[PDB]
Amino acid sequence: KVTQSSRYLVKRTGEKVFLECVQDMDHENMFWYRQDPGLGLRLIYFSYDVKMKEKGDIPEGYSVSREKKERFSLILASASTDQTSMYLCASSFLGTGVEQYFGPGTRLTVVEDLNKVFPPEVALFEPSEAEISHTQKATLVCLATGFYPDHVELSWWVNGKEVHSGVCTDPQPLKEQPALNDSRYALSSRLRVSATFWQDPRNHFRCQVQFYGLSEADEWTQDRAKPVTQIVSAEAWGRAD
Amino acid sequence: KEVEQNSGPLSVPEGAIASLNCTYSDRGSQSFFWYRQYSGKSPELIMSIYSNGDKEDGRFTAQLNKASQYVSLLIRDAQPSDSATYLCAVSGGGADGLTFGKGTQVVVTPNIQNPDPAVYQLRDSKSADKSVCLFTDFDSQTNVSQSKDSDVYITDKCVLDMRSMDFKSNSAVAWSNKSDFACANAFNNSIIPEDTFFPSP
Amino acid sequence: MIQRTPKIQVYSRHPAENGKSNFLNCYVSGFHPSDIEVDLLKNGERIEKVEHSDLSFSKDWSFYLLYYTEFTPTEKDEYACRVNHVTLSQPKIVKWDRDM
Amino acid sequence: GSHSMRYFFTSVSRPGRGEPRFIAVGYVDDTQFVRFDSDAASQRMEPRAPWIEQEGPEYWDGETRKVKAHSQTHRVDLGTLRGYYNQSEAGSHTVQRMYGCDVGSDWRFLRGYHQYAYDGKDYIALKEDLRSWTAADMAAQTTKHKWEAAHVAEQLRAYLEGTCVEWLRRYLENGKETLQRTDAPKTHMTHHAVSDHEATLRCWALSFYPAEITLTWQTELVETRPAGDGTFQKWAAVVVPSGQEQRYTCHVQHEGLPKPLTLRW
Amino acid sequence: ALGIGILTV
Repeated sequence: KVTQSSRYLVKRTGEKVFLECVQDMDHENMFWYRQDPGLGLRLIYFSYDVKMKEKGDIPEGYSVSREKKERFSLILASASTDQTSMYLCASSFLGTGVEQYFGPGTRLTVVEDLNKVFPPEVALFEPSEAEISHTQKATLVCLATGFYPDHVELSWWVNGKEVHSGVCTDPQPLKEQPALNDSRYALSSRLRVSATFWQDPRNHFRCQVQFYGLSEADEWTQDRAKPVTQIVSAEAWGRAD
Repeated sequence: KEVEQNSGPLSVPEGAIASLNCTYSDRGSQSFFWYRQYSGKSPELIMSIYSNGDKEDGRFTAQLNKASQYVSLLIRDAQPSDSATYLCAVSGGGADGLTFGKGTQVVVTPNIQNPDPAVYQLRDSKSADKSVCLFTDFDSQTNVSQSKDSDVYITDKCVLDMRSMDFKSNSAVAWSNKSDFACANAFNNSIIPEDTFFPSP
Repeated sequence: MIQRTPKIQVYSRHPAENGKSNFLNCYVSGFHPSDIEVDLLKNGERIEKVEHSDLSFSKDWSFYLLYYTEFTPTEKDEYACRVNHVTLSQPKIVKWDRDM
Repeated sequence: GSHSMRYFFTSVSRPGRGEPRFIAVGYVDDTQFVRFDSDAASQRMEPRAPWIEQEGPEYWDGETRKVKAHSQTHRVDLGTLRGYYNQSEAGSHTVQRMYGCDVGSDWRFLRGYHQYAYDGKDYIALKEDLRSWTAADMAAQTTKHKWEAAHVAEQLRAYLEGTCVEWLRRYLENGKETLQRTDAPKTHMTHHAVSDHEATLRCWALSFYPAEITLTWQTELVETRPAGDGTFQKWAAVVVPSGQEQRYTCHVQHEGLPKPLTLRW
Repeated sequence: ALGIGILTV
């Protein structure tokens, strides 16, 4: 189908940014969008054939490149903070009344300075006595806090294996100070098990958080760990009453 | 000449029918599309329609009425997997652009047959004396409102499905960094049943 | 990819009456490709201003074209249609016949 | 009686000149109502019948935009068809595709069609169902899988059975005085001798509309040909034994004649 | 009026 060259991105203001989009569906048309809360998709540029381009709804700040039929480059010429958004590539066959298909999106965030980038701290909280006794069920809560940007993927691991039943992570990563444009973010998730399973000390529970931050090469000068793309986990074992 | 659709979030009981609608300004238009977009994923084409009338594909029913510039999508059994934003799209005729709707969100809420509302204290498995407060097991009609205080965090209600069982339940988590916050008063400023369980000694 | 030679009819819009202006027609159809030259003649000579309909084709994909020029038929003036096409090796000249 | 709306597109590559030529013509029954030629001043879809001239600016943008789409398509097509057939850019090729819908006296749906040619030869066609394709050879079979993947027949069926019929009706209505007229054949016979003893009878049908006509003798039949004003001419003719002219008769059936004419000499 | 479903070969 369709691939975009990147999935999350963190870039300083003024950095020029390359987003790539690749289609192997012999499609002749290619379109780049932004998507933003409350606005919806806005078309930046499109291309109906090679070496052609036409400005979309909002072309300011952006340039595109289409040297190849399967490849439609979007360039952000000097990155501003209002260029933080979800970026979607799309493609379709040329013709009348044809349908487009989207890429997976790229999530790009632009900061005034890279020192605002922070990895999450992960902690996880054990089921209540109360809940056990009341309903024969046990809920693990997981809490990922102080990360920037909102670029995480939470997943639960039970005895070394990823699980889905009884899980639900918050769809919206939440703003710790909704005022600031550069505030840190937090996110919770829940894993519910039968009480017996929790009360078994042989069971291992992991709250895993994949953070997407800086590369292993960016300029970093300050007294703290380079806020790199990394995994942060928290653990708990079954309570042996 | 825009495309317009009804406003989100539309709330739909599991088993019930979700009604998504759409109007377009250009009477000459000839292709019509429905996209499903889950949270932070790309839109997925789920339905295309071209002639006046009804078109069926599994649990989806689309209808097109050209006289009225009116497009509909029905989702018949509203299952949990069905919550997402549904986008309306029309062929723009111009070099294959589409005009898109702004989106309608659908929250398909579970049938909680035997509710038992509760708030519980849950402690950090690590030594840190830290604590989180869990409201859970309420019926889907209750609503949990964003925190009226600034240093107190409360989440959206979240549906979890325990499939080894046949169980589903809503919950929300709340926490604060001030040591003068407790779970007695964590969830006032919300619809909360009077019978909701608060454990003691 | 196969070629077809054009059929040609040469006629007048209205019944032929000596002295009354009329339109002279050369109708070429059944040929492929569409690239064809058609000229209208008077006593051997190309008529300056000839018009033609828009390219169209039949259920069997072969083209047709109407070429017309205003003309006044007399008893003795020879009129004809001169067609050239990649299927012919020499220009195809058909004389107008009023009887047809 | 019955009615058609039909479009014809022709695209012809021309090596070392420029984007190729594209002609689009659209008919209602036997009358052209629109036109597009890529080589022309306008770069617009243009009226060629009187009644269609009453559609506003938005109809002419609409049709302009769609017709351009179609040219652009057929450009890409020449060249794709080359790839499939391993031919170089040095040869001139054509791509042709007609489509449209039929209706009866009541103006209900009758048949639909959509057909495509490369260099004069059948390439791929809709079936009459509107749901399936006949492919001529193995390259057309690439196209078919392409158009199945893309649900093209679903689209075409919605058009053929839908928009197509509704727009034809409208044309038929806004142009009743010219499209629902029926010009009955002005009829006569000529006689010519040849080296004896035989004579040629020639049965004429002139300035009739529509073009469907049928000329029958008790043998040459030129093809129905336009007179240039909107009407049609045809003739039929037999070589018959000199002096025996009363044995023969010519029957002219046509939509404009309350009853079949019959001719003597 | 023209139609949909015209797509590249």
